[PDB]
Amino acid sequence: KAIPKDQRATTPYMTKYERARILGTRALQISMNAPVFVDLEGETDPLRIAMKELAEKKIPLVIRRYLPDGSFEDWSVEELIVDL
Amino acid sequence: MFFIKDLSLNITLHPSFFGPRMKQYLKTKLLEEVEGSCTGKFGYILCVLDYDNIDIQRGRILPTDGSAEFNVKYRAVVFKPFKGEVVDGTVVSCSQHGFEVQVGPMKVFVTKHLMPQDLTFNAGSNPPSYQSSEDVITIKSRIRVKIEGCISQVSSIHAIGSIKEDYLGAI
Amino acid sequence: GQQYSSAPLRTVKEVQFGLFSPEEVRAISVAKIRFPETMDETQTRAKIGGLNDPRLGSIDRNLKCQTCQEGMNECPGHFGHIDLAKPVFHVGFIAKIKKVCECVCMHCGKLLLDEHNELMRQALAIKDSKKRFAAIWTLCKTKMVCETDVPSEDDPTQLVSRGGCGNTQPTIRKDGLKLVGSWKKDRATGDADEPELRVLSTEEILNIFKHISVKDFTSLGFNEVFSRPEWMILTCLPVPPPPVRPSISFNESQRGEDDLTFKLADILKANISLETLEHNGAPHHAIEEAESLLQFHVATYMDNDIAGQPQALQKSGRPVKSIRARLKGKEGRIRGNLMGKRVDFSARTVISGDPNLELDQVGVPKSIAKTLTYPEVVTPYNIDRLTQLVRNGPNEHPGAKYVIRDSGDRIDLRYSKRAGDIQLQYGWKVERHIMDNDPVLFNRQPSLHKMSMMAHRVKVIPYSTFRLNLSVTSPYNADFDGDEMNLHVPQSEETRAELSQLCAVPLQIVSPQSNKPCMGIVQDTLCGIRKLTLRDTFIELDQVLNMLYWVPDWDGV
Amino acid sequence: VSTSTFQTRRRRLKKVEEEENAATLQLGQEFQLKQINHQGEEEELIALNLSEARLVIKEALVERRRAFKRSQKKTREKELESIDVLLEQTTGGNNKDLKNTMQYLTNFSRFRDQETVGAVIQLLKSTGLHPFEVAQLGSLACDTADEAKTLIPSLNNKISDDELERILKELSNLETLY
Amino acid sequence: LRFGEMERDCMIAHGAASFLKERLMEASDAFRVHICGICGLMTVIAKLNHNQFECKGCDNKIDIYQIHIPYAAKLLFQELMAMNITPRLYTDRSRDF
Amino acid sequence: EAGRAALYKEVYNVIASDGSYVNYRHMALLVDVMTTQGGLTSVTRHGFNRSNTGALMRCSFEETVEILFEAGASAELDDCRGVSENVILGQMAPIGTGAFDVMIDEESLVKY
Amino acid sequence: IFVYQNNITPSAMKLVPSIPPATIETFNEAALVVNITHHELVPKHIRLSSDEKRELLKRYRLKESQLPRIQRADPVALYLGLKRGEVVKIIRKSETSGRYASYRICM
Amino acid sequence: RLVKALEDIMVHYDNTTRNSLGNVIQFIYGEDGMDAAHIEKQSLDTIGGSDAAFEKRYRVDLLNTDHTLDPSLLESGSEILGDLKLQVLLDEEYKQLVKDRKFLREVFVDGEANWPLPVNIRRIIQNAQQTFHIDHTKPSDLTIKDIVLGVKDLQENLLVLRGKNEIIQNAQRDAVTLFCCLLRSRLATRRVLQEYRLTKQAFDWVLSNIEAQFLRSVVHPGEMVGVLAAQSIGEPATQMTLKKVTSGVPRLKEILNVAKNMKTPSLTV
DNA sequence: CAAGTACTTTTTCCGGT
RNA sequence: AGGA
DNA sequence: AGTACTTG
Ligand SMILES: Nc1ncnc2c1ncn2[C@@H]1O[C@H](COP(=O)(O)CP(=O)(O)OP(=O)(O)O)[C@@H](O)[C@H]1O
Ligand SMILES: [Mg+2]
Ligand SMILES: [Zn+2]
Ligand SMILES: [Zn+2]
Ligand SMILES: [Zn+2]
Repeated sequence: KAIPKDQRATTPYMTKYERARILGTRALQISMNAPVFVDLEGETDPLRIAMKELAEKKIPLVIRRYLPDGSFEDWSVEELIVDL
Repeated sequence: MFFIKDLSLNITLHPSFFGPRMKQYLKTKLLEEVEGSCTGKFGYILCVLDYDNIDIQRGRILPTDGSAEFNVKYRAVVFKPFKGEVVDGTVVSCSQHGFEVQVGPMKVFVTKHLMPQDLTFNAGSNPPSYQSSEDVITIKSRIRVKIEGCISQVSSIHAIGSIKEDYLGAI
Repeated sequence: GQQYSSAPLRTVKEVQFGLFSPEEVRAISVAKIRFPETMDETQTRAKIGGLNDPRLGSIDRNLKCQTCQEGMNECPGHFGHIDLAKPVFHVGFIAKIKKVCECVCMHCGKLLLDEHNELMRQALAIKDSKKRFAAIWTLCKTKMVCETDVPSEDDPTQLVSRGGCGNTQPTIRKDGLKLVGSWKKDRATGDADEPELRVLSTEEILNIFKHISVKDFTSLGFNEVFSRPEWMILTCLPVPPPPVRPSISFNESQRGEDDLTFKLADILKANISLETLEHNGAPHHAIEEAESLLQFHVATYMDNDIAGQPQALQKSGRPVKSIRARLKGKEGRIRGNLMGKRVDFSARTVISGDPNLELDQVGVPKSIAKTLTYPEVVTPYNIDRLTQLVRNGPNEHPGAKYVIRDSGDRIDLRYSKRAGDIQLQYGWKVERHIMDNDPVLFNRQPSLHKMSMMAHRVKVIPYSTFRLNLSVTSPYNADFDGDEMNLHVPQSEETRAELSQLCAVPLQIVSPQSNKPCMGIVQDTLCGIRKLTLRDTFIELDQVLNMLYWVPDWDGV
Repeated sequence: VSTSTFQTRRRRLKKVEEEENAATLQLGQEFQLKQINHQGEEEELIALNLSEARLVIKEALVERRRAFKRSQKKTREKELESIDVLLEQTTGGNNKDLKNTMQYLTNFSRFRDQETVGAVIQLLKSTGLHPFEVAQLGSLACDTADEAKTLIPSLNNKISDDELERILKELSNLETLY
Repeated sequence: LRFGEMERDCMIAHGAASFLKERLMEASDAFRVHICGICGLMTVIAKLNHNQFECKGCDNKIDIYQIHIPYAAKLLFQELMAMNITPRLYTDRSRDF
Repeated sequence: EAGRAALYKEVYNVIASDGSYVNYRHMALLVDVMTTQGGLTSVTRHGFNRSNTGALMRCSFEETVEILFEAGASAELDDCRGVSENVILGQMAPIGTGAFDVMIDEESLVKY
Repeated sequence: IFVYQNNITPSAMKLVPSIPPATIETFNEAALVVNITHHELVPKHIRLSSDEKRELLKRYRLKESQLPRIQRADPVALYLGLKRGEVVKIIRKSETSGRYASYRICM
Repeated sequence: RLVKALEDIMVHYDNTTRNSLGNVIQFIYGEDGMDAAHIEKQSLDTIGGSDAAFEKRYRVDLLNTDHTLDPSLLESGSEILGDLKLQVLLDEEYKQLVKDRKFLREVFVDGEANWPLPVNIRRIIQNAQQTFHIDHTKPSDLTIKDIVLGVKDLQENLLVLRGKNEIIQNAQRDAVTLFCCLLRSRLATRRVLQEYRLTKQAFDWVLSNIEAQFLRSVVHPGEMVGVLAAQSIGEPATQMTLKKVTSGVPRLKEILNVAKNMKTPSLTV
């Protein structure tokens, strides 16, 4: 159905699985010569660049957290706490 | 006829395009793929309306390749001809078999037999014409046709038409 | 590799199970399938317009498919068909067919009970098709008469007509592939003593099922769109293509046909006899003969291992491989080829312990690293490095095996006349050797643990064994009395992350199985750590300085 | 990949009925009267008379030329050449269909000005005729109520002959003297 | 080597969704079939070159999709069909929940 | 509920008899699974494998062909929600890494 | 409620669903000697109001299928006289959390 | 079978444990909503000993000249004497501790104190002690309000379930119960001052780290807890192979099979 | 009706009759 | 027939 | 070595 931003009840924290999937996706993208939203401070590994993008919180992705009924909450990698 | 229709193409963007000029490359890929297109289901997709308000939505990243898939929701001018539709057009082709009529994006071919009997072919004219006691149907001439049936054919739609009944024929 | 197709890519969301209507089989079919002969255009080696390819899939590997012009690796097979002379039971459905007959009128095709019986409308209520059919059967099996009129939903004095036909129902019993019933009869109130004993034909059960009401069969587990009862009886048979039953073609002049290809020809032969036998001089019994043989072949094709003992044995005594046999557990399609699979980018050797390896690394023998490849994309960040590994080639350690182009076509650096001058372009892929620090999945079978498969850092080393840190020994349950282990190389930037970010050895240290560390100091190090730490134990400067320099993180203090 | 619509039918296994399309106002599944805009709301069928459609496309490409030049920052015989120029500027060129269409509409339109197409759209959308008939009445020039009731046979019982003749008379006045 | 049933479990246990996919697809079996959107079967006569598609028996020349499945699953489905069962594959839902 | 209590107690005792320690939650979950149906659902082909999960999922243990035959007869619909169904289909299973979706937001992309 | 010593004739048993909307319950005296609800292993079951169930399902985004089930013949479902569809809230002590709330729908 | 029976079970984004049919198995994973690796055996002090020993450990009476906190324990010690308003707070505190103690004895019938719970409090305090160089001689700069209310606030922040409704909120309260019994027991006023000797600075740090640790300790929606449970029972069973009642592998076999005709049926009266 | 019967999943992954 |  | 099933 798609749950509104006010009314979102899932964790404000990013899941171990979310973080891994984001780093993977961005590494795969950077590696496919996608634009990088961070200064590569001499960086060359797309995974190492992905960590830097997630650290500077400059990853233009969104996690769609599906619920067992089918509904979902959308969360920006920007808004997700990284205590991981 | 000539309708305005709400349609939605799915586009698949390669990661190297995830720059700020994204919505722009997308809106264009839609226009490349969709405008000029001819489908049986919707007819000729002619002109994509309201460029400024084309809906890109959030695009899902497909797991193994980094590409993202977007459902580009849009609105366009279409042309889906029907049997029984009365159309006006200009003649183009003309032979012993009949004459073809250009109607917007599509041609309609009128059979020698789908015309009144009085109209006879004339090979010895420039360009080859169809002659009646009153009328002379030829290349640049304007004609009102009734579409008898159409054939959905790849990048086009073609139809067989009549000028035999009342109020049809030369204009 | 498969070629570009303009068809939209999508994923399977639902699997809609069902049965084939004969009409569908005929419709989907690319040919029927008249001659049991496989090919030889009268000895002339080329496929026949009769069995395997009267427009089906392709053989030869040379020479493309007729109907899709694709050829071998692209062409899924194409189905054909065999219009059976007489109907036959599907081996699988035999008991459901029986149970349905036991529930319905063997004459009018109406349910033996209805909305009028209390227990029946009670059973009809059940939402679960499987559980409701179970209930319907147990009530209806008993009812041995189709009722014309029954007591009304108010009083027994006035009885309402439910639906016609009075006929006594047979007491059906199976005699392996045949349904034979026993009608109680009536004769002067008595009979039975001695009831009517006659076998129920496929064709009669078909006609009763054909007459079962949509509402009626739908009250049984059935579905008017995907699975009608009549479809449990086979009329027109789908002939699977070569990809399903490939000919293991030894030499150039030798067939090597599949078991399925032979059993199909048996069916054809059994069918042809029956057809001519009835069309021609019909010696009445000689037909029920050839019919029962056709039933047998169509039975043993789908399932050879039937209760009713006679196994269809190949001329050699060895029995025929049924289709059911192909799908049966551990080894065979499901558990054998789908749940588990043999895989590329995998290596296996003897393991040995190394105190000089870090907990999270794995000693990878050079030879293994020079075989296992990772497909790296040509990017500006790596362009120069990759250009050098390609230059190095397949036999230098930091080297490459292939260069994959934009074109999709694979360059072999082992033979390509251009293996030297190979100018790399962004977006190409270089299949480079496995290198120090690449994450790899390490595993020791059994594999009863989350920790029996952990990700390690490559460490290319000499000698032919995989080297592992000693503390990592416990989660794997490994020892070095000759144990071997498996290595798996991820081919994606995405899968590599999964491994480093989730299954890495250090992540696995504390285990949820018992909420405590699953790795610790073991053997030599445990034995020596006690000895080193006694009150009695003092060390002189000379050694103290070496004991220090050895800690790679020592403050220099 | 090809285009899809707002109609969400689930033809599960059951293929057909492929019903014919006519002057029984029996158009496709797609060109049905009860349509649905992407906002989900039920909206009615939009059929355009040549004159109306000529303006729509012209308008669209005009504003597309605006957006293109914005993103590049950091007399019927004459209307024909004017249009052929705008097409070089906005459309992919490869679209021979649009050039052919615009030439056709430019040469076949009855109502040249926006205000003219306005009054046509008002006068007609009061009859209660299905947007297809309302378009054909606007795009085919008719004199007898018979001429119209013949070429648009669906009209047959829908309007009065005299009422249709009043309407045909107003449309004839509205014809922009090219 | 065999990435077996048990090994599949450890992968499921880790939550390595893509790594499991990769082992079972790209690193083994993986194949491309064309399926009909009306009867969810591999019926399609994909003459991918002349860009012709077709599913005679549905007369469908439009509603066709390409899917990526293990060749052994292509096999399983053809085997299930030879035995009269229909494993119809659909790229959209109809049940919700 | 006392069934769950007894069942757990007994399970725990087999584990603790060896001297081993398995954290509550693992045994709790097994016991909870056998329970939820309202009775004592055994961990056998004729027990759990006869529940209403996916036809393909169920055929992947013990009754294979027999299960699939029944699916075709009763026109069963596989949800494709189970792990095993995606494993068969060569699809990214809704497990860990696949339990949610990933999308590009154009707004944030043009913001950076 | 009808508390009987040894048996109830199948003649008399046919008159139990005879008077709806009113309801009847049979009970063997021998079973009633000990109150099972008093046992160590027996947690607090609580019958929910039609509005409470409505909320439980809304709050957990459930269909009635999805909840754990209690059999209509369960000693505790008998003690409380649970009817088909009626939901029980079970409150057990936890070595994990100290207090754990489960739910069971009636069969 | 254990694997095949539990394969499709995982923790969803509503902290709920469900199968491939979305049926609820457990309302919250392991009844507490905690990831197993983040748990450690911890002694619940409150649980045992004499009612007398408890009183000495937890009781603070600012209205009694003998049972106040000596002005050596904290700075306010002098001015805290006979303060009736504060004494209300310590009475709430004490009565809550006694409630806990009775409840714990209901759960752990045999008085077993050692239970695995998340957040090792003993370490946080130990670490605060070296981090801040705690002087076991000097008086603390803590208020009775600073401790009593401080603990009371942290409790509202140990979040497992997030929903804005009574149903979900009670689930949260319930799931967090036992942990808070430990929290209140290890963080009582008398204890913090007399035993730990913390400063306001150190106490604030202890409090933030409990919060932080607790949040890190919750299960991650995605966890295939079914397979994990199967393997976590299965693996040990393989390692036990590779009144004298049937036990080990064969009794486990008896169990999973729900075997009717069991080998050694026995009643304990 | 019961006894005694067949099947079945009956641990995993790695030279050649 | 062998291997952990 | 067990379980529903099957056949006497
Ligand atoms: N049939 C089998 N199937 C699966 N794993 C097996 C197996 N046989 C042996 N193993 C594995 O190999 C390990 C070693 O067994 P053995 O080679 O006999 C030496 P050990 O019994 O462990 O005693 P030791 O360490 O004091 O010498 C086992 O613990 C087990 O994991
Ligand atoms: Mg060994
Ligand atoms: Zn082919
Ligand atoms: Zn009858
Ligand atoms: Zn089809």
